[PDB]
Amino acid sequence: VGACVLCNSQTSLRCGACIRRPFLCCKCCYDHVISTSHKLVLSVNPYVCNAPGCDVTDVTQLYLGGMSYYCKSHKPPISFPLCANGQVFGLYKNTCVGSDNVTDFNAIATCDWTNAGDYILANTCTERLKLFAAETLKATEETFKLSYGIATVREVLSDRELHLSWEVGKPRPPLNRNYVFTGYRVTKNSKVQIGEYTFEKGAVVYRGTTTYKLNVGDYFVLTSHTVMPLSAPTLVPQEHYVRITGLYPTLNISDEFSSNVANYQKVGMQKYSTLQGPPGTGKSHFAIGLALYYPSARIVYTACSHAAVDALCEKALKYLPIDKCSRIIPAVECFDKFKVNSTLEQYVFCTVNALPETTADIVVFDEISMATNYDLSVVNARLRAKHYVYIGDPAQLPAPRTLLTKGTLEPEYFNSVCRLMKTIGPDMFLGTCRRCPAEIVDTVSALVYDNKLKAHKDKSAQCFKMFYKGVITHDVSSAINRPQIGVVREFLTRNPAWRKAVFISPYNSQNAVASKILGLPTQTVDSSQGSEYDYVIFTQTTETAHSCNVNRFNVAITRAKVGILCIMSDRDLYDKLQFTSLEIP
Ligand SMILES: CC(=O)Nc1ccc(F)c(C(=O)O)c1
Ligand SMILES: [Zn+2]
Ligand SMILES: [Zn+2]
Ligand SMILES: [Zn+2]
Repeated sequence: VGACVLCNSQTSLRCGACIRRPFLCCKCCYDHVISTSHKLVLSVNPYVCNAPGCDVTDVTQLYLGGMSYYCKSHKPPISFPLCANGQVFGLYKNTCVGSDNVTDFNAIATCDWTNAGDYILANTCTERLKLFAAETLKATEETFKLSYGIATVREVLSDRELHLSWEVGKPRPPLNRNYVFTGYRVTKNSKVQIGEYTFEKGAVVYRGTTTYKLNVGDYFVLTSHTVMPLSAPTLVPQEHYVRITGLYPTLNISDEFSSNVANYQKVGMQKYSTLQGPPGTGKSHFAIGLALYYPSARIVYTACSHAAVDALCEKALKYLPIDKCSRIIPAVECFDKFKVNSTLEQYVFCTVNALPETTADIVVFDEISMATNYDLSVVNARLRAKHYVYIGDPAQLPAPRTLLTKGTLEPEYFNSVCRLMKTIGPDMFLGTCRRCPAEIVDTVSALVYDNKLKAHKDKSAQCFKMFYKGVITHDVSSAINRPQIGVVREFLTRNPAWRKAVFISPYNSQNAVASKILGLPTQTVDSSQGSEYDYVIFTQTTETAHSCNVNRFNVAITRAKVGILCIMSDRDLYDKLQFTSLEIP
């Protein structure tokens, strides 16, 4: 028994064909089964023919006879159809409201999540269907991971370099960072974990979490997880106040946090607030300063990634008493300078998935662009807070959507928070970039920030762009542009100072070839998010949707403190770069 995900009406029915088995009311179950392929219905029991070796499961071909379910062919003379009167038969028949249209629910229930349109719907439907969609998508993502073949160590060539044998009649996952494996040793009658791993083309390179002397018949699978049901909204109902509520402003604050005093007061005067922090504008400084402005406030700092949490930890360690901080860790190497798993500590740093059920004066949820609606709901379920602050940048990268192949995901569809920030605007904006030369700031100010982002630094004059398509080769899941690397090679010979540069591209394969040819450290745009370097060399590699995506371009060029070389495939983004043009040697 439970609540219908369309009406809320009490019900004894779940759709057995839906992967999350959502409770549907007599009417909503009916409208769902007759307008889709979903015909298996579950109650206290499953609506299936309780006849011996009858296969009939379709509820519309089934009848209650006695206290058992039968099809047409096996039913007793005294029976009634389970599925008639615009209703499916279960408890609480007399309390059932229905809906005008069941169309959004059916689309969520039946879509394969390969098209942007599925995520648009998941983010504009009713709040109750946002949760259904978020569960459904996530269960679908975890199942897609099982669809991948096992990789088995066929030969150890060296340290860090292997030969894999792949399970026949199942696809191989992409060999990039967005696919994290887990090793396993063959035991008497079982298997035991041996740390997570990632692979890249060579033979394959592997950069595992822990170190080992792994040997033949050792195997690797992407760890999939049980997805729990969601209950809490993606956002609590908003409230505006006429005074700061449940918080006590400090009387003395350092001129280090004085720029955020108005913002800090705004946090205290509504239930939740959104802070758009562009690259290098002081998001973690904001987040910790909030503790100093409200010194008695119990604050839970959360984010999706251990790295995002640890960065809040590093910033805390420098401003907050260490004995008032705790890092929550469940039973990967993260931040180890705070007492571990002390929930009742004033300052709690903890990833979304490991959050305890607790209260707080303020919840700071950082790197919000990377959050899914699933994450947003979990936080609301675990943390009852007086104030929620959502910090991030809808102009930066979202969580990879492993299943999305067709269409682009616009930032207003990344999650409910980014939706608000893109529709009504952010509550608070960090308007001054301290990281980047003015050429980069000016470029992205106009590209994605509506000319509201201001440079601290002057022009560097070390910001260059070259228009060069070169030559694109494709391997199994990546792109390579050797001539764009050649242009970088010739540039470096005439500009040896740039040998301190980081190499960035939209493709792991481009990066692997650049690494060998240039010896620069490499990053994907996606892995560079949150990092900064003095000098950046960027090869666009292709002009795909992937490589021209404005959020990815934005992250790519805002990594640079001093200089950047952009080797561009795309005339559009080339013409938007406010950088000195260089001809081709
Ligand atoms: C058949 C197969 O995929 N194997 C396998 C082994 C260990 C695991 F832990 C997982 C897993 O986490 O899904 C999967
Ligand atoms: Zn269904
Ligand atoms: Zn209903
Ligand atoms: Zn039957």
